[PDB]
Amino acid sequence: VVIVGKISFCPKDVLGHGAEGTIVYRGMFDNRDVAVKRILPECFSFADREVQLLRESDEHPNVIRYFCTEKDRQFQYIAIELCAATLQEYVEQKDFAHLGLEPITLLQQTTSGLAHLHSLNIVHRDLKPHNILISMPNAHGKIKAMISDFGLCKKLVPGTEGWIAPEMLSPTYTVDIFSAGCVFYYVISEGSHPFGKSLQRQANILLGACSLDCLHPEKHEDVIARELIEKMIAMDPQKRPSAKHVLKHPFFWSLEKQLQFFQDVSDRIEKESLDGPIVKQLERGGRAVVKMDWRENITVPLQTDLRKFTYKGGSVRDLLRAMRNKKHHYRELPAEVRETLGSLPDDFVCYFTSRFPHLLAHTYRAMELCSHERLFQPYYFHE
Ligand SMILES: Nc1ncnc2c1ncn2[C@@H]1O[C@H](COP(=O)(O)OP(=O)(O)O)[C@@H](O)[C@H]1O
Ligand SMILES: [Mg+2]
Repeated sequence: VVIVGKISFCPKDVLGHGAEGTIVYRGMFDNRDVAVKRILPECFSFADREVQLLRESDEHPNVIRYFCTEKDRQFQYIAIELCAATLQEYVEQKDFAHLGLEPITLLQQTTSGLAHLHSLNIVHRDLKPHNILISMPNAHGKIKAMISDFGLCKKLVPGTEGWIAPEMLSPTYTVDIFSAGCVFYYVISEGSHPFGKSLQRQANILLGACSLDCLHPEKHEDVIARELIEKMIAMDPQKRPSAKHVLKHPFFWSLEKQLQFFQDVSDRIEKESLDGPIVKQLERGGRAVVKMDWRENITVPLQTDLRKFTYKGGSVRDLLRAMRNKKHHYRELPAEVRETLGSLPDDFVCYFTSRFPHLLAHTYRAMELCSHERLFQPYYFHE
């Protein structure tokens, strides 16, 4: 039972082995079970200024706490919040086993805690499933996720092979957005990686061989995620969105927010002269996005109801107008129409996004021109 004041741990409790002889044990900092990580000061150097700066500010729940740091002759000891497992176990675990923590909100917690570091000009520099940790259930048993191992520098490239941004091997906050983008695909894909093989993933990162198979081209849910992930893992770091940019993405929106975006967009475009820059950018994509005539791809009850009062059919703007029209007037529509559409907001928005998978992603990119406006502030980062 080793004791280095104030930290207390016992061997044979080892939670896991790290890199460069790093070992983590189950131990107790004060009255409370903690995870004690033993590192070799010749290998890893602990950053005291970064840990202190984080401790002196408001603590983010999705960033892990470093309780104490103690040194003995041979080693350097660090105490961190004892956790149940890592993100790998979460992904490998069965869907029912997640204990109420959903994958999207998990990625949100990760990205939020990552933005909290970046707000302090702290770059994690190693981000990966093992450094994303799953908390132990609290009381009632709710669990969160916490990014961990930040503020550890390898003495003489930082990070773990396969999660390292290409420019580091070829640092600012965009290194973490790259690793996050790989983690994002890892969680969604249920274990797959943007670069498939473990041995050649880092090699593929350097030459940009990334491939996303698990995201279907025809599925709205997957098209939204695809557009977000590919920007994060983009080879050119200046094209990668910030942490707060990611949190505003449609990937994190609820269904009513998705429908609310479609409504708020239609009102702005109303209100826009055709050939104008906003409407021209919106109508650029499709054509294909709207599936030629969209009136052909919607159920017959809606087709007939639309015969009353002229919709283009090759226009995304007209399609957005029709969706806003049926939502505001939903109570007025015949029970045949309301049956094939609602309930609202959920089954209603899914009616259009399922039939037009690129509609939300397409509309979102075209409408970035309004990102600065006060009405679209919920949908975009105003900077
Ligand atoms: N706070 C913690 N609570 C429980 N287990 C942990 C904690 N931190 C790390 N571990 C375990 O230690 C192992 C290695 O950790 P670490 O030394 O950070 O190397 P790695 O980069 O592989 O995570 C992981 O597989 C993980 O299961
Ligand atoms: Mg770790």
